[PDB]
Amino acid sequence: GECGSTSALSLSNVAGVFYILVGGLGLAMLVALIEFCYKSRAEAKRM
Amino acid sequence: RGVQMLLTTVGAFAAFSLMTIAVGTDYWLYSRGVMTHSGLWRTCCLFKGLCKQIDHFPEDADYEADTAEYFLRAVRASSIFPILSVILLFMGGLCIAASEFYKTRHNIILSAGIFFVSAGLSNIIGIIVYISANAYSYGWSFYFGALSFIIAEMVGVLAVHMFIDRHKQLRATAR
Amino acid sequence: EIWMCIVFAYIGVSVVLFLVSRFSPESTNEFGIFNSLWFSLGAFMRQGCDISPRSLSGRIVGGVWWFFTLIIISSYTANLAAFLTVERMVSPIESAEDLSKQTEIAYGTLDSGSTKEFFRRSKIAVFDKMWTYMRSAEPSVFVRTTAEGVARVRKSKGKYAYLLESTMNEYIEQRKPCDT
Amino acid sequence: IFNSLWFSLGAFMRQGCDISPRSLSGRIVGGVWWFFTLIIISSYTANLAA
Amino acid sequence: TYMRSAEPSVFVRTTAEGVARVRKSKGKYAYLLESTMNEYIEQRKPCDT
Repeated sequence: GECGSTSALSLSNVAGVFYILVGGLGLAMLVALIEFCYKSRAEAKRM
Repeated sequence: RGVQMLLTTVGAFAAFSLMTIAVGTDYWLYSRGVMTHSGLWRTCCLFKGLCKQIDHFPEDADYEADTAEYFLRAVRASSIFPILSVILLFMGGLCIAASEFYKTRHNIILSAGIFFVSAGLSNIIGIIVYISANAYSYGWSFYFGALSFIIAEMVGVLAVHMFIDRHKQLRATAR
Repeated sequence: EIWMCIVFAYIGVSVVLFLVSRFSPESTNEFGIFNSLWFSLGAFMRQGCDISPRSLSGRIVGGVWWFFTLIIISSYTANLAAFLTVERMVSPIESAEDLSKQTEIAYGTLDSGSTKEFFRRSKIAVFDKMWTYMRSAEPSVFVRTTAEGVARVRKSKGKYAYLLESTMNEYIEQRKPCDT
Repeated sequence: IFNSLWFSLGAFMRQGCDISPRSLSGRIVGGVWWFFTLIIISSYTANLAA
Repeated sequence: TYMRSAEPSVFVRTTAEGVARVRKSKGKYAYLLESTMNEYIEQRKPCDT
């Protein structure tokens, strides 16, 4: 036979959470800030 | 006071130019197939001393099951995210020098800080993408690129700090 | 290298939420960079909460941070224990049967001797199989002197084995560089 | 409902929170929830090794 | 019915033709054969089958 018959070390196999959830960070941040500048925008529009 | 302008400018030019340097060369220090340098576009060996475009993401010995090297390798290719980050950095400093005159106290400062910080964030994102794509060390300019993103984030902290301080002058003068 | 990325997400979240508390002024408790920074740190650790962000934006983002530290720390601890449990690497091969059941690590004796003739005349399926292997093995597993097998195995980086008398194996095993 | 949803969310997390149930009736629910998610993410850690 | 109608022809002349054919096929082609030869070759380099 020439084809025969452990301590795994994770490097980036779990990194997939990053470019999705970490993206969701700036996502909810940006969307939020839009909601805030809209709220204050209407507040200034109440004058 | 003016220290905010100092950290602003030195962070813009420093982190921006350092990011460009990260784009240039020194992306991965390793043994080639043999040793060579890396800049995500071409590799240059130590015969010894030649160069060749190393950005050959597609290789005709694999499985290509379902959008693994297509989505993953294609996304990592052409350095999509970091280019976007650097362009948004030039937009950042552009909104800084534009924010120098033409007061508009709230709009330009806040928007500039937002797009700048988010720009550094996207830079770190592209860093993660390249690290995943690497599937024996890295390049100096790469480390200076990540640290460039860090200092960019600090400059964003000082930026938004100066912004909300300007708001403190706004509501303060309102009283 | 993962740790650096982890800290990058740390400071990232810290700056983002620090903007959240800073923006839209009357102020909150996360208004300080030691509040966003420190509280993000204690958000990394399992240490008890100190300042609950009433901001719905900061709320969901913090939740994302528990998705982060929960899984990354969970894997750190679990896989960590999965590493310490393998404390010592036992010998992958220990008996001549193990030798007969593998071909990765070559093995042989002198080009002559009562051992060579012994395995030549042996009838044990293990010993006979090993003899058949060595007599046809390439390159030649046979040597002329003991030191030839000694240095051969030493340079073999564990890819070649040498069989000999027990006493000589003991003497060599009790001599520098003690690498056998 | 933000307090209930978000405190319930962090309650799902190992991390604690500032507010705490005192009605001695919903506090039961918080406790049994700690007991539930406890073994949930605990067993998740168990399989994570495998 | 498929194989006799398969274009191009899935038929080859020697076993090695099918071996290297599947090896270069990147798994996009299957070679149907006898168990013994499949086993022997499977016990041989580059151990890709």
